Amino acid sequence: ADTIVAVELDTYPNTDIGDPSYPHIGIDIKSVRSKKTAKWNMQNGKVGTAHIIYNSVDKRLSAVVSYPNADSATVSYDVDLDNVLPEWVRVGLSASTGLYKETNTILSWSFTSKLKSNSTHETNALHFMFNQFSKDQKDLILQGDATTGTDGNLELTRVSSNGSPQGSSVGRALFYAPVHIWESSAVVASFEATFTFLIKSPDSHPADGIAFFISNIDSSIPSGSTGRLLGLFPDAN
Amino acid sequence: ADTIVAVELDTYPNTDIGDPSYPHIGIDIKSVRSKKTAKWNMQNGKVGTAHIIYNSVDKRLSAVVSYPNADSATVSYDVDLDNVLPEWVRVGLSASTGLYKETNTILSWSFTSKLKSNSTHETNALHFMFNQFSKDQKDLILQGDATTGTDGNLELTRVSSNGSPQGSSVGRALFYAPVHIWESSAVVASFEATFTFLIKSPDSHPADGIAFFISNIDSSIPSGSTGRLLGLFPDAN
Amino acid sequence: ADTIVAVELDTYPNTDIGDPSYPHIGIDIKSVRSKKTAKWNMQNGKVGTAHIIYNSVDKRLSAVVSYPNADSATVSYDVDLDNVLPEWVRVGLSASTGLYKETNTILSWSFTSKLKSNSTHETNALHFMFNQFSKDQKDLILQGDATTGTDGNLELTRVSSNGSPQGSSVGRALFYAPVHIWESSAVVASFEATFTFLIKSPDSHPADGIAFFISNIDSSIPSGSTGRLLGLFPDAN
Amino acid sequence: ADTIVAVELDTYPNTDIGDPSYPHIGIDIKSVRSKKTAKWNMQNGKVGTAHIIYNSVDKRLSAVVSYPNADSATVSYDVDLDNVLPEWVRVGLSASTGLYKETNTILSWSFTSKLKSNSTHETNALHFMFNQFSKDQKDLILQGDATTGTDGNLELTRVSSNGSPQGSSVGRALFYAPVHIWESSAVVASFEATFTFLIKSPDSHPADGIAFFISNIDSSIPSGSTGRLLGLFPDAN
Ligand SMILES: O=C(NCCOCCO[C@H]1O[C@H](CO)[C@@H](O)[C@H](O)[C@@H]1O)c1ccc2cc(C(=O)NCCOCCO[C@H]3O[C@H](CO)[C@@H](O)[C@H](O)[C@@H]3O)ccc2c1
Ligand SMILES: O=C(NCCOCCO[C@H]1O[C@H](CO)[C@@H](O)[C@H](O)[C@@H]1O)c1ccc2cc(C(=O)NCCOCCO[C@H]3O[C@H](CO)[C@@H](O)[C@H](O)[C@@H]3O)ccc2c1
Ligand SMILES: [Ca+2]
Ligand SMILES: [Ca+2]
Ligand SMILES: [Ca+2]
Ligand SMILES: [Ca+2]
Ligand SMILES: [Mn+2]
Ligand SMILES: [Mn+2]
Ligand SMILES: [Mn+2]
Ligand SMILES: [Mn+2]
Repeated sequence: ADTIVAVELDTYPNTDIGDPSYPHIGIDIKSVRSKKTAKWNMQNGKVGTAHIIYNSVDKRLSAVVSYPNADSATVSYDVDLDNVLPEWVRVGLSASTGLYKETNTILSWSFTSKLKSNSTHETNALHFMFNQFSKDQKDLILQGDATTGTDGNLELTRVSSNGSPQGSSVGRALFYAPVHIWESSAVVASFEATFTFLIKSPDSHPADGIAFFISNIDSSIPSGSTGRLLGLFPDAN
Repeated sequence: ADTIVAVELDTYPNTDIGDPSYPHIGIDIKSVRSKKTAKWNMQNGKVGTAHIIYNSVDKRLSAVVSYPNADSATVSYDVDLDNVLPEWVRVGLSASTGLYKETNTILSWSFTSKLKSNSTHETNALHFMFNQFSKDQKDLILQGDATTGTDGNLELTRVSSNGSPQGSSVGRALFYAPVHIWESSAVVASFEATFTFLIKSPDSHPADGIAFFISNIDSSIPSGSTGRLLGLFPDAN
Repeated sequence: ADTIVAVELDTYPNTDIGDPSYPHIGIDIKSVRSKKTAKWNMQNGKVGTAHIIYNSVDKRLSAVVSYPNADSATVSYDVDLDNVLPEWVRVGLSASTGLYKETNTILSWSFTSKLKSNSTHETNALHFMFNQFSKDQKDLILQGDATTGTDGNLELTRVSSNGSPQGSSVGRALFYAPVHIWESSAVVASFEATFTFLIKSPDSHPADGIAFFISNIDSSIPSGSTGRLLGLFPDAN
Repeated sequence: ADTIVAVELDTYPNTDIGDPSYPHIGIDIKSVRSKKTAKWNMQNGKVGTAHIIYNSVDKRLSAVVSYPNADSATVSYDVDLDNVLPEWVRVGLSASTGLYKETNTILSWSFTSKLKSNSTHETNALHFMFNQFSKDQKDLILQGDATTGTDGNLELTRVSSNGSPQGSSVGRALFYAPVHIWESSAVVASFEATFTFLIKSPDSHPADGIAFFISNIDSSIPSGSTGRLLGLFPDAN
């Protein structure tokens, strides 16, 4: 079972597995059962922005989801990630549908990672920025139902040629090169991630949501992770 | 009286205005009596590094000070800076000697500040980086005994023509352009500061220390703020 | 008499002082009579982008100006900027109007400058990024008829409350920190400027243009620099 | 047959395959026989810096190799890289030795790559920065005899425990993630590469040198490409 850390943009209350009774944003440390949640005020058919930050000094993982001309939703969590995560990781975006469904459109994705070591005090860094996605994007690893190059976007779950999101779909996109997310001889370690998304649904209810996640480098869609497990966890422990 | 927010490197305990028994780092909100400190084994003659960070999600001002191959010293304080600092500020570095003295050399200084708007979801940013200082650096404002150009460094307090530190000396360097440090309608504000330093003294007691600070744009050194007031404060309140 | 280097977006042919017969972009070294130009098919009412670049290796000033889904205009001139500009300078944007007029609206501006020094092989950098301009922009120096804050933009030339641009107007925005644009002992030096704009006009010929420029720190609008002079040159030599 | 673009730092003059009679830098478009060279006063045992730049507005590839307090050496070549390179590429460092030998040490490596597209005017970017290389650098592909970890440096070719260099050696380090180096529909595209090296010989003759290169993503060391072929080319046509 793969080590997962994720910030989930959960659009579907799964009350049987501990979801609060409203669309919410969550911090998931090795479980779909969030460690901290926050009411999120989703706008169907509106482009939204997500922003995740962590730094090894506060050892706190914050995320803020926001639409133009509306309030934030924030959710933070004290967590020492070098006790959770392997030293090297891949980071990625994940998304799923179930009985109910939604477009899981990714529009822009950026990410920054820094290690400021304790031996030499000289920093290592990684930075990537996707504002559009071509049809044959080679620094991305696509898993399951994800496809790029439709209107310059990254489409995480399926969309028909008639634009209608499909059900029982899971897709992920991972950045191709692994990231050095912590190291014992490091004074300060920090990362930032940002993406913009468009969730649109013809149903009265949209599901299930998008997640930003960090994981061991060889992670893949777990068996049966469609629907409420967001392509992230095999089960619901 | 200016509005100072500062992170002090205090190499001399003034136990009588409230410093602890050992040389320390601390966070100063509008008063030289640190709202929070931590002990800091200053290595005399030796190049150290200060990293300061703050972000509007956490509203936590944090700082790490470290030497190569030595445990670091860290200190953090939760403070809503937008109720303390004017909306625009200037950032700078400051130092002072009293009876006991030390060289207060700055070898490199860098700073990043960012504001993402909630109306437009677009970013304003400022970044500057000094890895060597020149004789007539026009983006710095030097106050008091601060000079630049000596071996390409920034000497905060005064040195002699025979490399000797001097007492009763005080000096400051401000980044010339003003800085937009919080905006009522921003979703996330964050800033980051880094400098390196060599403090050297022939004495057995070096004093007083070095501070990164943030102030109102028009700030000047207060009268007789040498010594234990670090060129920041008019008094010990 | 100021020293001006500029990249000009020239909406209005003034053939009697050397402009070509059509709208154009040009490099200007200490003269309004461009050393080099290209045909610019300016699009009334559309947002466009300009990208300017220079580096000490190749000592060549190049600009690209285009609109979405339109071909670009580029223009290039070999110039050793350190036999032209003072070692410290200020960067800015400028626009004028004359008998004919246009909106000279600035939606974004970013600038980046780097000095890798021969003595140490370590780098000084300045970077600033504007994506909205507040009503009180303290890191901008506003000159002439220039204003920030209306809809988050910088309006370089006078715009009435009804939104119509006026004739007989000149306006300049400069960044507040002077910029170390060259050093005799730097292995490599480079700078990069980008801005987005909106020239909308009611007149069947709009006038006069926008310009990015670099000048000595204290530069101010020359006398009678409206119209074809573009707020940069006192006369047309 | 791999496609190769390389800036080479050639320490051993092979006058039989077109090398000049003197240690030199050169620019290699698909051939070990440089398209353009420049005398380079190698400095045995000291740390040097190499800065490479290319942009699509000017289709000129440039490098500067210099030491602390010496004259730079620069070489440049007009070349439209998108007639020579596939759109996606991997970037890397290479070194080799023949009969005569040298330590081919890399102490730092940074690379920046930027793509602004014409359909949207919205930018994609990659940046990575190695100031120290660890025992298991997961974002690096090590080929031949390249190892990381010793002194925090990257050794492209075999060094014994003594520090003694080892003949008939070749090694390459490539960045893990593939890089979008051009795109037919981008307004402006550019990349930057920087690294610091130490070339220490016991012989009076060092050989053969270090190279920054860009190749097809699946590139591997050509057979028998030690010596003058630097790890890049199969034969010396
Ligand atoms: O005791 C103090 N101050 C005492 C106050 O109570 C204790 C607080 O001590 C300090 O201790 C800490 C700093 O060390 C701080 O935490 C405190 O705030 C405080 O400032 C005190 C304060 C300032 C001083 C400044 C100098 C100075 O200008 N530096 C150069 C070295 O000495 C001067 C030589 O120049 C001339 O000097 C004399 C002229 O008169 C002649 O004899 C000499 O031949 C010569 O021509 C020297 C001694 C000082 C002593
Ligand atoms: O049709 C066109 N558009 C171009 C398309 O090409 C058409 C080719 O054919 C033209 O010319 C042909 C032959 O001549 C005719 O047959 C055609 O019918 C047509 O007119 C066209 C475009 C530009 C023109 C510029 C002038 C011109 O003389 N320009 C400068 C004169 O001064 C104006 C006031 O000056 C004041 O205000 C200016 C503007 O605010 C400031 O800069 C000044 O500093 C000052 O404050 C005149 C006619 C133009 C006609
Ligand atoms: Ca759910
Ligand atoms: Ca003190
Ligand atoms: Ca004109
Ligand atoms: Ca050779
Ligand atoms: Mn949930
Ligand atoms: Mn103190
Ligand atoms: Mn012109
Ligand atoms: Mn050669």
